[PDB]
Amino acid sequence: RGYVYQGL
Amino acid sequence: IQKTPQIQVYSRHPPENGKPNILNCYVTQFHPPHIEIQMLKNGKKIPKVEMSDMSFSKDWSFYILAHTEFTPTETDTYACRVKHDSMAEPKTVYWDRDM
Amino acid sequence: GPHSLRYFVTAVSRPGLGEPRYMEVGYVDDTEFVRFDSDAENPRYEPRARWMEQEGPEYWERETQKAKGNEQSFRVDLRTLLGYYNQSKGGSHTIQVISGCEVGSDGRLLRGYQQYAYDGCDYIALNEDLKTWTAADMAALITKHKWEQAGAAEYYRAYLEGTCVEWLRRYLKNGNATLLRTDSPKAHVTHHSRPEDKVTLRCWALGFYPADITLTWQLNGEELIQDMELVETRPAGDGTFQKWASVVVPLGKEQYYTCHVYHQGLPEPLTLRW
Ligand SMILES: *[C@@H]1O[C@H](CO[C@H]2O[C@@H](C)[C@@H](O)[C@@H](O)[C@@H]2O)[C@@H](O[C@@H]2O[C@H](CO)[C@@H](O)[C@H](O)[C@H]2NC(C)=O)[C@H](O)[C@H]1NC(C)=O
Ligand SMILES: *[C@@H]1O[C@H](CO)[C@@H](O)[C@H](O)[C@H]1NC(C)=O
Repeated sequence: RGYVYQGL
Repeated sequence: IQKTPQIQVYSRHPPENGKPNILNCYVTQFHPPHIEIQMLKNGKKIPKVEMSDMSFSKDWSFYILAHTEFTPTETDTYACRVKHDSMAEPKTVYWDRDM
Repeated sequence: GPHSLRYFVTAVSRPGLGEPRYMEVGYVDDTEFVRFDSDAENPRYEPRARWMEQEGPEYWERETQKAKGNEQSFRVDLRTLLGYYNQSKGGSHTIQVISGCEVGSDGRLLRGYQQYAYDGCDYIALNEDLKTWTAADMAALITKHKWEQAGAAEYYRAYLEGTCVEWLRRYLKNGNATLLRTDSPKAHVTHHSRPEDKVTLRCWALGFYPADITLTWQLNGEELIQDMELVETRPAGDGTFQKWASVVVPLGKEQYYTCHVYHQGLPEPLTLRW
């Protein structure tokens, strides 16, 4: 399962 | 970054007329990502080509595989035509069954 | 041996043509197993390997929701970077990300990573310590500062040690017949004439898995790595890989050159010649 990416 | 795609065309098994096989067109080392890839049989676009194995290398260039099942015959010829921003015109690479 | 779980993510803007194209492609080792493409007719996370048929409908629903949320967040990132770099809204730009974890044969975490690139250039990356980030330029430094105040590294590290490693173990277990197999390379040598009484000898290695392989050419028992020509190992459309390496030799002396193939599926390396 993938990660929930954080905003740049 | 502008990196021109490397286009490689090859079959899964050494070709034997009359025997099912898989033709591959691997387009690599390109950037930007927008790109058009068509597999052609006797100059005509092959329908339902499957796109897979998309990825990028350490230098971020893109890699992607186009493939389709096919049974080689003595007369049929195949090629892969690619359109990408790094090339003024489309590039066509023909399958060389004797390579 | 060791195994990996990797996710290749790409967000690409296209001003005047709608929303950015967003894509996620997942791999367990060298096998593609899941994918999300925002340009599909009805965007959903989809299985790319046969053994993923073992996950229930909840898996797909949850991964699809996560992907749609990631898609929106990346849409925002694209705009944010336009500001960081003072670029126009009319051009296409690209964000790329590679995230993953590797475990040893015992299933314990070996390493984890996450790297970002903007327009094909390094942007920000997680250090091996899994605690700090390294920024390639001043724009990425802004992101680094935001991530430090938010505890982003700690959150990613929890994902690595928890979710990443545990699902990687589960994928290896469920797709064991596929992921833990070894397909032995089958090799051949082709011969092509050249001008100047020289010949091109090409050694092929076909139908193998995993992708790691070594093909060399020898003469007098020494590797001709220097003058060797070849292609990066490549997928052949059915879950296996192929590769070739060639050397130019003097006509009439092809018999002194030997191709050597080393792979996990070859108890004893292969040795061939024209
Ligand atoms: C892959 O592993 C299976 C055992 O694992 C099965 O059960 C769960 C772990 C689940 O992940 C499921 O997907 C998976 O198929 C091996 O099969 C078992 O083999 C043992 C002997 O080694 C037999 O006693 C079991 O009856 C048999 N289970 C079943 C249901 O067939 C399988 O051999 C292995 N595949 C390969 C080629 O290594
Ligand atoms: C920002 O970019 C514009 C072009 O869109 C340029 O004219 C301007 O000088 C730049 N300003 C800054 C903050 O560097």
